[PDB]
Amino acid sequence: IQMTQSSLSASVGDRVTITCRASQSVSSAVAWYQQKPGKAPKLLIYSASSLYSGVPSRFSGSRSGTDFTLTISSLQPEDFATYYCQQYKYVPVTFGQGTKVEI
Amino acid sequence: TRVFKKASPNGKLTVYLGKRDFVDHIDLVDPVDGVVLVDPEYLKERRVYVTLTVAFRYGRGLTFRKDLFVANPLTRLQERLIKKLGEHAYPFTFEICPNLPSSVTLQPGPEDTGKALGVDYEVKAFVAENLEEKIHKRNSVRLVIRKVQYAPERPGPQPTAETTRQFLMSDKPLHLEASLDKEIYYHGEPISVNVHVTNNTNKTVKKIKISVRQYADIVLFNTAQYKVPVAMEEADDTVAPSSTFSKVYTLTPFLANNREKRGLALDGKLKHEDTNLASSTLLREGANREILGIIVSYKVKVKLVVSSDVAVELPFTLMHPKP
Amino acid sequence: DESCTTASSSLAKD
Amino acid sequence: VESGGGLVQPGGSLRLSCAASGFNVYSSSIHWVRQAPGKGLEWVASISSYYGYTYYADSVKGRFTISADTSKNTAYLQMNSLRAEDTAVYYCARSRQFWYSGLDYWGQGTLVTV
Amino acid sequence: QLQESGGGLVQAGGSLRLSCVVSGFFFDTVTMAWYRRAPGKHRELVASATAGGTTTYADSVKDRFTISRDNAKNTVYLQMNSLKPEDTAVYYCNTFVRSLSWGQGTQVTVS
Amino acid sequence: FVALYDYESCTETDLSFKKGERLQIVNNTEGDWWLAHSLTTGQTGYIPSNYVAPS
Repeated sequence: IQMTQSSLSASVGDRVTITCRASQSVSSAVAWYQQKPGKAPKLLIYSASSLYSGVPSRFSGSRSGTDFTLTISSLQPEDFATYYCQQYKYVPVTFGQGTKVEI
Repeated sequence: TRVFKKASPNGKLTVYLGKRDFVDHIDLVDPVDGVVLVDPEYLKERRVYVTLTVAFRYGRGLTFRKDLFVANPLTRLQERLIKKLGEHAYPFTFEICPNLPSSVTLQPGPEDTGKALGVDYEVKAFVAENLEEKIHKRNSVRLVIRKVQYAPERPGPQPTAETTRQFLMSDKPLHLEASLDKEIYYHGEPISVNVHVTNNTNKTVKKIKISVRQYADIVLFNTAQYKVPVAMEEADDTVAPSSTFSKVYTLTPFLANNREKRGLALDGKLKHEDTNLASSTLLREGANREILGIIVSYKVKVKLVVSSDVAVELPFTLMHPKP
Repeated sequence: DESCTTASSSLAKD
Repeated sequence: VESGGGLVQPGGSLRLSCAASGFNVYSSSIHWVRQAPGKGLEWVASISSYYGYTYYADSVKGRFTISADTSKNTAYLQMNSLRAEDTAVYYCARSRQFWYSGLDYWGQGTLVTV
Repeated sequence: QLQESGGGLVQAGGSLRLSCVVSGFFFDTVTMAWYRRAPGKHRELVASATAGGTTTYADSVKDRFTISRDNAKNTVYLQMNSLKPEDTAVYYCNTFVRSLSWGQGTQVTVS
Repeated sequence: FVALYDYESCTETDLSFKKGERLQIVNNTEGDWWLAHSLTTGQTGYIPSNYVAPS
């Protein structure tokens, strides 16, 4: 089992899209983690576009079969970290490569 | 949104279901809704029958079951499913009366290999010219669902109990007061049993035994009330006559040390998977105990031992929070 | 014949 | 908060010590994680105190042996026989362990390079 | 598992022929259907071929489509002749009951 | 004629009983679920098959 998700533009006030395509019938059991450089992970989404209690409505998720999408509804200078897409259905829990944000 | 789906080995049938976890509210239970997609070739002979059955399995077929029968009010899910599929998506819908029990499976013994021992919910669909011509299983579909409950949002008062008893020859009774920090404890959360004891009797506590005892009964079977220890803890704290003690023990029921137990009720399994300890059972009416089902309740037992023995028991709620 | 494996399918959000 | 390991010749064993207060070691599921500099996060080990199972990435099955103390709320990643490819930052996790595997709690990550 | 053939860029005024190959036991006495998926929407049902060889259509168009079903070679044929811009979609194949593992489809694009 | 268990139903057409005896039927059913009448209870409705015992 493996999942594939590199560099986004940092133009403020925009809506960006990142895809993390699976390779199996993962059944949407996907959570997106995010950690600022030097700190431990902080999850934002789990399952299908379920935002974390500690983040605004700015973040969002999506789903299409075995294709997943995270989308920032409006870029604000709060977040320019790396996003890690993780599945939890198979005992070898796996992560995506992760993408940073730099214009 | 995603909708569950199962196929048939013949290739002439398909069953859809919105969810396999039907939340059981106190007054109304969620309806089972879906559409069966069938091949017109064998449909030309006879229409499709859909069966919802609830079965309880014990022993090592030995099974008592209720079979609701429907032979082929449209909710939004039904309308969406038919709109997507088309002409042959003949709808069906069952209504679950609240008195029916929830999904609970027992701990399988290492000496035996069975699928499960407990309540299960099933949805079936087949084609046959007559109701008795059940010859080919290859023409059917068998999908398993569950009914579950969640903890109420209004906790009760702080569970507290006490016993003042003079041990044999004694002057004034020993006062043991145990107070849990709430009534609704989530699964695995510590049970901070606040323990206070004072004494004037010549006796003294040598060991303090604190445990969580899971209580479960089989309503179908006569005189079937099973209790097994869970997370037993034996501390050696002592309180000599004329003292005063106070401590906050953090007990926690768990599965690792109790996996070898027999009959330890767990949450309902779909496949041959592993699940947590069983949740408690809710009901709002003065319901007569239904024939099928397993009622699960948890109590904390705090015991004192001296050179005689005394103990009090405190009940609490052990359920998952409402998502 | 043996049984099939429960899968899943997609319906519209609306 | 975590006290790492090091001050050893290469190839020498260590033992991590990660702490994160508040949670219960049983109800939470303690997961462990590694990220090599210039390499993405990859799972390494995980222990479910409530269940009693422990899972390792197949690379480090026979080299690592995880253990957590129930009464101390601490995780340890005992790396019996490392190599030079195990120099990385390691984060311990305390995840909801009921029909969910999100690692929605974390401690500090400490380098294991000497 | 099933696999499909055909698919590719087409221009209005022509025709395109599509076919599938089905493994297992899901072909001989079972009607075989085809489906099309609009971009971002759910799949639409196209046509059919029954066990006896005759056709029945769930299509809302029901114009200029030929379905050929092979009981021997393990294949099913669907034909497109009346190309319209609405045909611009990804076409898939499966049983009417969609029993087989819904796998990769084929893409047709016009104009 | 005889019921061995406790059964209650939330449907208007389904009878509910507490181990009833001597429920009226002219003979066995014509489908899967059975019909029954209780003199002491006084409602007529369908009951499931698995819960009828002989005279």
